[PDB]
Formats: sequence, structure tokens, C-alpha cells
Amino acid sequence: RVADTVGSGPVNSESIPALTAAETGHTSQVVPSDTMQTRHVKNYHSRSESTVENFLCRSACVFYTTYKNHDSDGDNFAYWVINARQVAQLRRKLEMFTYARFDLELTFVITSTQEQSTTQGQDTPVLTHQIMYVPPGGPVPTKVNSYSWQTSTNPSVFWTEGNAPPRMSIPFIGIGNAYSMFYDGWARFDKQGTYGISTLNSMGTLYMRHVNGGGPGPIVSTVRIYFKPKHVKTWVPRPPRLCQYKKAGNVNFIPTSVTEGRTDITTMKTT
Amino acid sequence: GAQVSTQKTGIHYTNINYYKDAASNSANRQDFTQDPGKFTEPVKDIMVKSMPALN
Amino acid sequence: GAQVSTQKTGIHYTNINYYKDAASNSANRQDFTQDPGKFTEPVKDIMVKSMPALN
Amino acid sequence: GYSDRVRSITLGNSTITTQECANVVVGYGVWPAYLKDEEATAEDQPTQPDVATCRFYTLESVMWQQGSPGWWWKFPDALSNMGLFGQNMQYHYLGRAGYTIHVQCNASKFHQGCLLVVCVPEAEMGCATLANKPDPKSLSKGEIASTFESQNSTGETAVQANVINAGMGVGVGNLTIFPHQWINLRTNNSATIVMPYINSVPMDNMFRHNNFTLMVIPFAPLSYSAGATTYVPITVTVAPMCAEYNGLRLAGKQ
Amino acid sequence: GYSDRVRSITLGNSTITTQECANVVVGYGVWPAYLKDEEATAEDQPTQPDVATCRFYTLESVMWQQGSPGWWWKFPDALSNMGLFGQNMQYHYLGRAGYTIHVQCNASKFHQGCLLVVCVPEAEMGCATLANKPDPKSLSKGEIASTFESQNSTGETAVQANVINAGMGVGVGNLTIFPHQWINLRTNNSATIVMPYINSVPMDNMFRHNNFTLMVIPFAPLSYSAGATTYVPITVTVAPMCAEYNGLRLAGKQ
Ligand SMILES: CCCCCCCCCCCCC/C=C/[C@@H](O)C(CO)NC(=O)CCCCCCC
Repeated sequence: RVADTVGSGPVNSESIPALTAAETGHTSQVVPSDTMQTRHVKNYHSRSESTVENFLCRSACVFYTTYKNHDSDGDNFAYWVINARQVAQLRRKLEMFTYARFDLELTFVITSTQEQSTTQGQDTPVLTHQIMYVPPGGPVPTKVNSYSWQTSTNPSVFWTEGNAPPRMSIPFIGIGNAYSMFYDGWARFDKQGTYGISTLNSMGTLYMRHVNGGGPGPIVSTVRIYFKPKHVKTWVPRPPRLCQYKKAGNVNFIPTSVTEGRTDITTMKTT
Repeated sequence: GAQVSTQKTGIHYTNINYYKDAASNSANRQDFTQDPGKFTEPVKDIMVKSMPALN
Repeated sequence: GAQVSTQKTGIHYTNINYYKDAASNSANRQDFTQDPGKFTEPVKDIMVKSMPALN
Repeated sequence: GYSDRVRSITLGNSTITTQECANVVVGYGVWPAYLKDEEATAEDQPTQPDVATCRFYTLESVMWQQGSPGWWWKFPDALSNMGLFGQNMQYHYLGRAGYTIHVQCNASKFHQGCLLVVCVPEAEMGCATLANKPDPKSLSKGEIASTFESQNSTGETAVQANVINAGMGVGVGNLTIFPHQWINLRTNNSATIVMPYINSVPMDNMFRHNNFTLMVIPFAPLSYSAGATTYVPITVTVAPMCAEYNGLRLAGKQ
Repeated sequence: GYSDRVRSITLGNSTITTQECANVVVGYGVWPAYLKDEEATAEDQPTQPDVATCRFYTLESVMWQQGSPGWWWKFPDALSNMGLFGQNMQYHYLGRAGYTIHVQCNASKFHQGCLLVVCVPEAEMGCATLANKPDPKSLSKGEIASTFESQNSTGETAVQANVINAGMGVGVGNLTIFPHQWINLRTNNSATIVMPYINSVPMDNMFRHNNFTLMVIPFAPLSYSAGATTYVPITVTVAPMCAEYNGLRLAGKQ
């Protein structure tokens, strides 16, 4: 909840509530009660919706891929290296804090589309997919059927099209006491090579694939990944991203104006 | 072994956790902590509004 | 007739068994026993670290 | 007998005096201190040089001009060459420390201008060329200040130094969220910040990671009438606070 | 479960083990410790590196032979090049410290010989040439051992290294007044001394003064029958204890 207004009458003193020294770096705790007369107002407004928890706690697409039901050579499955910088929306949000800590709520929205052919007599059964997570170091799949899909240890989800979207929870899997949103450092101790957040980045890959081919007719399924931070903790606020994003592995940008211009320094007709 | 918390109004709601890993729980939104003194007034020296920042 | 156990943290969770065969229950992961003395120090003779293994 | 301008700070064999100041900004309200047994991972006993390292090192000066866009100094490194600090820094794998930054600049009652002194933790910067990564020399030059530009930087491996974005793709005028003070020639003389150790890990290497960058950008361009002294220098003085070190070995950096 | 031969010494990241020893000679019965406020003159606060400096540094080895007259190492300097010890040693005007000297040499049950390991404090040496003073390089070569001779040394500026007089004009067989242990291959394996700070002043410079010299002289010449391993090395390992430093400044030595 917000602070309510205090009743104010006229004043005559050597007290200077109106003047400070911004050079201090301290922000003024000046209310309207100073510098003007005010009535009394019991303010009930709540800041409940601007809590860090609520600002972040909302599913957001972070990526998506494709894969066919058919293809000789295996080669008809997809993968994606987990990371939250390939999407503009959420990245900018998470990047309003230097360090953060939170659990994640994974939600997948799987859909299938059928493409044009010549194939006839098609009466396709339900489609069942498989999303498999592979922690870093684990054996990665090669073809739509390499042994590794047994997931004897790697966790994964099986899902039949037509049902409620799949969903899981992930604990704070960070190595350090928190996730790092930025890293003004290098990977190797001789500053040679990778520079940027891209070095802290290392959370395994996600593998998708059709379990059953369905029919002989060509089909293309798409998997959408949705993150949703929970039980959040945030440290060190930062200036929101001004320039548009240019790369997923770094801060790179092309210089941008601070805002838009108007005619005079006096124009109320804002841009 | 459940728990009752008040709702967001201008009445409560019961709740039980069914999973073993606390990560499975829902977001805690009934939270309301706040310290602006970190970001504003981060001066080692306390400032009186009535007074000047130089004397 | 339920039971409350603590969750895995850095709060509990209620639970009831609905089936008659105990095999139907979920894996007991709140378990934490451990005896390395089986595999290490399986000697009939207790060894003092400060001392030598031959004297 | 005092003025909230007056000020005397002492650490080791060094001492700072302030005839004109505001206050002293203190990190995020957090004052630096030695790592507790509860927040530690490294099991070996740490070294606490103390006086030998936690003292005032004064970097090379820089000249302020009517066109100067700004300056910056990465920090874990910048002191990589300062006495026993830089040393303990070369012989150890891990280290953590706080700091007392003191930027000093003085003009006359007839000069005018205004500087912004900030401490950006984790100031990752972009490259001038979208496809590459900025080379080390472009990022930091130890005690030698690096410079921002009043325009777009160019190709190869330099940093996109255009000031309006602080080389981080943000609005330069918002840097004020990080610890800072203003040096307004008209009323100021020096600025002093107390940055505590800030990182997502109890300790870190010091040559591989710069946990924060000091930036001195002028928002109010320096000016003066003819006849006034023309050379107005800026001098940065920093002092490590509560420096611990772990993982001793031979010295260098890969 | 023990033997007054067994032995485990630990300081910092270093650890010493003794499968064959006598005891441990301790200075003049005095065990090293930090300078008290009552015996001090330097008013500035001292630095106590601790773990970073008070650890085991192992000098270059030397080969023992059937003719080897002996070896010696001046001490304040010898560690002038060892990690952070040597460093604190270059940045400070004053310093004081104790030591744990451990000389190690091993042969087989079929080898025979006997070494004398001593710590001569204030081991001023004479010149080979009466009229001059022995040059620095002849006095000490840091971690590189210097050698005694089985005869008279010669001219210019060398040291009168003839062993019978330990280059000090005394009877070599009397060095036993200073802290010492014997390494008698037949029953020994290592020798360990604990030299405390010994000087006529609470602290001293470390590059201008060598408060003691370690000497390893063989009284019983090494020997063995044909077929026995022929290379028998000697290795010195020393560890600073309770090192304090005062008067910090730039580094070097005039
Ligand atoms: C079937 C179930 C499948 C479950 C799959 C779970 C996959 C893991 C998803 C984790 C998402 C974490 C998002 C946190 C943001 C961090 O990426 C950032 C953001 O800039 N940088 C960083 O990279 C921070 C550096 C921290 C390093 C952590 C190492 C694990």
C-alpha cells in the first residue's frame, strides 16, 4: 500500500524543503505537503501489481521450432539450446536487473499443420510428441531414432495432440548464488576469445520429435516454449534497453537517439 | 494440513501444496516488502528536508 | 487421515494414499540414510589418522 | 566548527581531505566487509593484506575539455598494476574487495560545468561492429582512462563509444540508478562513492572479470571566459576495502 | 602408533612429512612470534600477510658428491624471489620474520656420509684478497647455493671459501654452537630447525642485511660401492614464520 496525504497549512521559516543538492546522489524525500498547501487524503492505493514477482510472473514465448513427420536419413527432429535472449520481449524485462534468482514454469504449446501433396486415402491417427531435455555433457541424439531417446535419466515429456499443453517446474539450477544477466568478463584467464554473457550461458539442449509418423502424408509440427519465472529475487536495477537488440549472444547495438524530437523546447504538442 | 490466506480485495482462500519440491508451488504474490532507502538517500549522512545540503 | 511432510527447500505438503497396496504409493524421496564405513575403513582394526598404518 | 563539505578519510598511509563535498554515497546502502563463513565456498584460509593493500591508489590524471565526451575505467583491473594490490591479484585465483572511489576536479568561481560520477556494476559493452566482439585493449587500459565519443565509433573491434548510450545500449541519462554523485563546478570539488563487493558469487578471478566500471561523463560542458586558466584536470583516486584472496599459486594470467 | 622419526608440519598450502628424523631443533629455545608494542619503534601499522607469505618455499636442489666441500645460502635474501614473500620484501623498508628450515637428503642403507646443517646468524665473511671486500655476487646468489672449497680461494673479490674456516676465520668444527642438526645417512633422512628472529633491532631492511646463513657441510664424505645409485641430491625447503612488514612505498632496492 501507498502513503496517504497530510493536511498542510501556510508556512514562514528558514527551513528549505524546496532546495537541496542533487550533486549528493541522494533522491529528495519531498512530498507535496512541502512547497504548497494540501488537504488531508487517506490514500488506499496499493503497489501490489508492481512487485518484482508480478512484473515477471507471466508466461512468455522464448522460442520455437519445426520438424517433419517424415524424412529419410532420420534428420526429422529439432533441438534448441536453452537461453532467454533470442526473444525481445522477455529479455528486456529480465535485463532490468543485473542478477536474479527464480524457479521456472515451463509450458509447451505443440501444434501440427499438414502440407500439400498427391497422397490419397489419408485417415491419420492422433499425433504423439516427445520433448527431451539434455543436461550439458549428456549424449545428444543424431537421428529420429538414435538410442538416446530412451531418456533413462534425462527427463522428458510425452504428449498426445488434442490435450492440455504440457507443463513442468524447474528449480533454481544456477551454479552461483544467482543467475547473471550481464557479465563484463571473459571465458579464459587470458582475455582471449569469448567476451560477454555468452560465457555464463550453458544450460543444455531441448530435443523434440514425432513419436509416430501419423500418415504417409507430409506434416510439419511446431513447438513453442514458454518461460514463467516464479518465486523471484532481483538485485541491482539497470536502465531499460534503449537500442534495439541485434544479437542473441551479446550486447551489440547500433547507436540510438535518447527519445524523439519536438519542434521547440516549448512545444506542448509532443512529437 | 492446509492453510488459509486472505484474498486481494478493495474473505480468504484455502490452499494445500500437493508436491514435494517447493519449486512446484505457485508464485507468492501475497508478498509486499519494500526498501527505497537503497536507491534514494544512499548517503552515509542523513539529510533533514528543512535543512540545506551544504552548510 | 492425511500426513504433512516438509518440502525440498534451500513449508510442507499434505498427502494421502488412496490405494490399498503400498506398492501403489509414490517413491519415498524424503529419505536420507548413509553409511560409508561399509565401503571405506572396512578394516577390523580402527585407524587413527594422526598415526601410521604400520607400527 | 564544520561544513558538510569538510571531510577527512584515512586508510593505511593514505589520507583524503574534502574542502567541498555533498555527502558520501554508499553503495546500495551496504558498507563493505569480509566474507562470512556462511557465504563461503573456498575452504582454504584467505589472505587479508589489510594496510598493505587496502589503501589509496591514485590513477593517471586526465584533462577535461570543452569537447570531452567522457571517460571510463573498468575496475577489478585498473589496479592490476598498483603495488601489493596488483600483486596479490596476480598470485591468486580468487579475490573479493570493496572500494572507496574519490573523483577530484577543481575550477574557479568563474568556471562552470558538470560531471556525472557513477559506478556501473557489470558494465558489459557492445562492439562498434555488430558481427564481432570488442578486443580487450578497447575495453580497458588499466590506469589509462578510456574515452567515450560524441558520435558513432568505427569498425573492426572497437567499442561503440558514442556517449548517448554509454556503450551499453541504454539511455545515458538513466545511469543514475547506479551509485553516483555529481561534480558541479559551481558548488562541488570532489565526489566520493563507497562501492561494496557486488557479484553473483562470493569471490571471483580478478583478471577475467571486471565487476564494475567507473564512468565520468560531462552533461554540462566545461566553459570559461578568455583569460581564465585553460587546463582543468580530473583525477581518480581509489582504495580497496576488505580485500581477501584465495587459491595461491604461481603468478600471471593463463 | 608412532616413531620419533615420523613427523608432519603444515603452514599454508604447504605440508612436510618426516619418515626419518631426530627431533626438531628450536632456535635458542625461543619460538618465533609477532613483535610486541613494547619492543617496537616503527609507529605505522604493520602488514601480516600470514598464509600468503608464511608458507613453504623449496629452493633449487644441489648434487652431493664424494668431493663436495659444502654449501651455504644467505637468508633474509634467498627468498627475495619467492612469491608474495619476496614481494612484500621489495615494497617495504622494514621487515622481520622467523623460519622453519628443512634440509632433505636421502640415500640407501648401503650409502654412507654425514652432513652438518647449521644456521649461523650474522655470518659475516672474509674476502679471498686481504685488501678488498668480497662483492655481493660472491656473498649470496639468492636461491642458488654458494660453495665452500677444499682449499684456498683466489684473488680479486671472491670469498675465502676454504671450508676449514667456514669463510669466517673460525674452526669449522665449532659451528655447533649455532642451531643445528646432523644428517647421518645411516640413521637420518632430514634435518629441521626453527630459527626465530634474531637481531640487535626489532626490525630491519631485507635487501641490505642477511641476518643469518644456512650452511650444509659434509664432515663424513659420501661414499658407496659400485652399482649403487650415484646421484644423491640435497634439497632445502624454508618457510617464513610471523612475517611483519613496515614502511610501505614503491618497490626495488636503491
Ligand atoms: C522436461 C523438463 C525440461 C526442463 C528444461 C529446463 C531448462 C532450463 C531453463 C533455464 C532458463 C534460465 C533463464 C535465466 C536467465 C539466464 O539465462 C541468463 C539471462 O540473461 N543468463 C545466464 O545464462 C546466467 C548464468 C547462470 C549459469 C547457470 C548454469 C546452469
